[PDB]
Amino acid sequence: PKIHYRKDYKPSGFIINQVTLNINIHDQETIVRSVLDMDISKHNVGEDLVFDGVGLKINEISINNKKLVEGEEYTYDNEFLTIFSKFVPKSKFAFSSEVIIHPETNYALTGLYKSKNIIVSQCEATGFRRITFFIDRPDMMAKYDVTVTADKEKYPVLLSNGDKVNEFEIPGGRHGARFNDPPLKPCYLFAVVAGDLKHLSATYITKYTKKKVELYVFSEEKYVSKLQWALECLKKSMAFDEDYFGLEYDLSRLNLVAVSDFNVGAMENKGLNIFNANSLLASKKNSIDFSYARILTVVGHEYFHQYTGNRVTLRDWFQLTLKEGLTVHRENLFSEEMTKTVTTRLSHVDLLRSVQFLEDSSPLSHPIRPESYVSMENFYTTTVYDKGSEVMRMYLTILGEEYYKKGFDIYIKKNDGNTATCEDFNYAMEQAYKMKKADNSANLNQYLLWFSQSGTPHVSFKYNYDAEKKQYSIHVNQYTKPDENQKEKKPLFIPISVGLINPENGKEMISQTTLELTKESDTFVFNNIAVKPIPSLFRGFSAPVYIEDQLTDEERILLLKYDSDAFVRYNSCTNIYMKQILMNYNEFLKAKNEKLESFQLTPVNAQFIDAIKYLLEDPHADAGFKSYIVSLPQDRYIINFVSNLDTDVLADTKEYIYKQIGDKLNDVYYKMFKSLEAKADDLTYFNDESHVDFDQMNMRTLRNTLLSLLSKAQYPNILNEIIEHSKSPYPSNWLTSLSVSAYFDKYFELYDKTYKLSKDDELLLQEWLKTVSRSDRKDIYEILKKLENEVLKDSKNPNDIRAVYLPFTNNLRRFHDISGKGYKLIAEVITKTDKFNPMVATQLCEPFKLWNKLDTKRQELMLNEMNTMLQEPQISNNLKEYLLRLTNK
Ligand SMILES: N[C@H](CCc1ccccc1)P(=O)(O)C[C@@H](Cc1ccccc1)C(=O)O
Ligand SMILES: [Mg+2]
Ligand SMILES: [Mg+2]
Ligand SMILES: [Mg+2]
Ligand SMILES: [Mg+2]
Ligand SMILES: [Zn+2]
Repeated sequence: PKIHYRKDYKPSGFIINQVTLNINIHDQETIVRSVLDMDISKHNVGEDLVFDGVGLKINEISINNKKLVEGEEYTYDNEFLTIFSKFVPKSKFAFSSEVIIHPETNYALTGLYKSKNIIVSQCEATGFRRITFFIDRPDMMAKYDVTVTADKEKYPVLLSNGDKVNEFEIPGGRHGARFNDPPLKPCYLFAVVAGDLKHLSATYITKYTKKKVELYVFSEEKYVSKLQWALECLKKSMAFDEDYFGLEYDLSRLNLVAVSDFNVGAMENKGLNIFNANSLLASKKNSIDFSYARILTVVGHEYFHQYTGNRVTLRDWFQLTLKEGLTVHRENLFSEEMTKTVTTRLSHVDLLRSVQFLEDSSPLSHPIRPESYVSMENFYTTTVYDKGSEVMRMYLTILGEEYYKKGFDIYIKKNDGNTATCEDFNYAMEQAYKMKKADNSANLNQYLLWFSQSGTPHVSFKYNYDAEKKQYSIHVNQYTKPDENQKEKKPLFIPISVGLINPENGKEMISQTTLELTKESDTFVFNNIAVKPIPSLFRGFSAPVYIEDQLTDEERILLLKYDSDAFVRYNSCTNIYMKQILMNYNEFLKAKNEKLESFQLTPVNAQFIDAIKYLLEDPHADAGFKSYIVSLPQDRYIINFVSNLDTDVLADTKEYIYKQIGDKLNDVYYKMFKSLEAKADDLTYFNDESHVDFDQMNMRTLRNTLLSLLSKAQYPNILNEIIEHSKSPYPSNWLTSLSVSAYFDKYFELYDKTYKLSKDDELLLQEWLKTVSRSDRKDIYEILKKLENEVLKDSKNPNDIRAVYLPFTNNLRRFHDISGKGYKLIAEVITKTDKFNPMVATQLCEPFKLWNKLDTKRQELMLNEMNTMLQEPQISNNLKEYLLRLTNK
């Protein structure tokens, strides 16, 4: 089990200049012939030539067309091919090999594998070595000349990177295609696709150079009608990169391909992007609303990788955030501009502060640039991606749009043909920073700590107002808790976007201001402040931090009603909810601990409830924003604020708070649900495949949120609305009708009805499975068994497995059953999945991430299941490393 250390980076003693591949696909095997045109680098010290090569069946290997002999001249251990130094040439040489691989039984979905009737590769991070021998690391840049051959009938469409330069018939019903890709690329960006693929296509003309680019979107025949939105999103992505960044696509064709079996969302293979079908395919009849935003983001993300990942690549895998953080940030800017709704920003923050904050306070805590790994596939994390994105977004906040665009352009121009590190990006931003500050002594050396320091900073505030002086002071403190990565934490460069609200009229008292906190603490003073303001802090969520605003509930209610910034309003609401949750939780817990026969609970603040009503009745307020305010914070956000969290107590706490609010607002909720129907469910453009209205979709989100609240509340005659909702043409509506019926005797009636609606579309079925899995059912364990026996069976499709099990793990009451049966269920699935797909087994561990934050009993139950999993004889390297890290061993 080799540990790879960031500090150990060294260039290779070898060069690979040219790759010539012949991939011959047959019924029971795939034959891969490869010639590597190689050289000795300046860094060479006479070492053995070692190729990565995992699970390859060697037919023959040669050096300069001379066949090598096993044992005497080389050894192979199924992982590494070692050719002894004395047999390696001292100048330019050819290494050739012929290996057998077996895509049909490749269930790990890495390297070359079969997805239904499509042969497809996945090479990032370490999958190319599963196809053929290579020095499988991103700094080994080479040209690629690739020929794919297969049965014409089964595999009429053949795709790889670069220009298709030849097509030819082969005897015995076969055919071939040659693809030459002269520009240098790393091997993780190699891809091949073979299948009976149908397509839509368009032509895009670039903004400045007026180049014609052919756009092709591919899928299985059955689902080709679902490709239209993806095509629109691709065009949008190209336009945005041209409009915001002045960046044009450089190649003559871009292919997007949907496959049914995929470990993640998608993959940015150069000119040949490959997608989880759930992230490319959609129709209004057969997709939930969420699919539309998801496709926009995933197509966007993959397109933006062309510059940030593909043209400027990574020196090494420790630089992963350089492409992932930066590309997520580019996708975020894009989606905000396309959706024109505040919920795009709000949703990313909602994800970061629940999922990523949990990761950063867990034993798995790491910086966005890790210092080490065993399995690189374990580091494609919410921290590297989503905290990386916030670190990338902070540059823009600090610089402003103009100077940010200037620094980004410096980065692209300086690094376009080559590999890069995180320091290269910081360097480019510093050039922009020197220009903005108007002095070349200014630097961003301190900013580099965002790359190296793990843990979430806590930012706290104290205030002072002098009425006589018209002087307002904001004292700010920053603190990161010690963890296993750094004993001593250092102050970070924290941008704090601030406004000051006049509480008398709700108006801005100052111009836009970003406070630059660069020390452990600082005091920021403002003159000519005419009245005591309410501070609007971290506008836009301006730094990835715990915000401790120290405001009263009165001050927070005023910001919630009157502030201009959507995040501060959402956060004020969040903070009001958290104070209430912590109070009522401690009250419930004391009553439990002290075995009380009677006790008191503190009611929900009545003026807060009045503020929610005000906001909901406001015609101008965003429907998506409205759905957040009626929803309590995520369980995974809350757990960061409670030691030894008793999940039953938290469940009782949420239940009380929801009941308190609904007791006052249920009539308002029902009135809104009915009044929103017309615009939310409008069918005017249902048969327009390209017409996508994010406001309307947020209106449905609100209606369905309200319906959920009313069904839990058992509002009079609400089952009538549920039954009518099940007759909606929109899957977001009729699948919601399934989940909300959980509280009524008609649940299995709607189970059968919605299954029949879902069963003939692969992706829709997986959405039905998620809805069943997340259903608030007392018999949920019996239902999951029904799902296993009747639908899931022995599927190895990650979409199916994840859909059956993951949503269930958010069932606070039932997943965390005190018997440990929920934990045993998921561990069994993890262990079973690990035998064929280590990556997905690793994904299925997500529920265990908070194990040491729970009450004593549940802590012991989870740890027991994790120790049981670690004891498994055949455990993967991926799963073993992940669980060892998570359990602090
Ligand atoms: N090149 C990346 C991951 C590829 C990979 C696959 C298997 C093992 C290791 C690495 P991606 O395009 O950033 C994948 C994104 C796709 C994505 C992008 C934007 C929003 C959601 C999903 C993801 O799922 O995390
Ligand atoms: Mg094999
Ligand atoms: Mg344009
Ligand atoms: Mg998003
Ligand atoms: Mg299937
Ligand atoms: Zn990416």
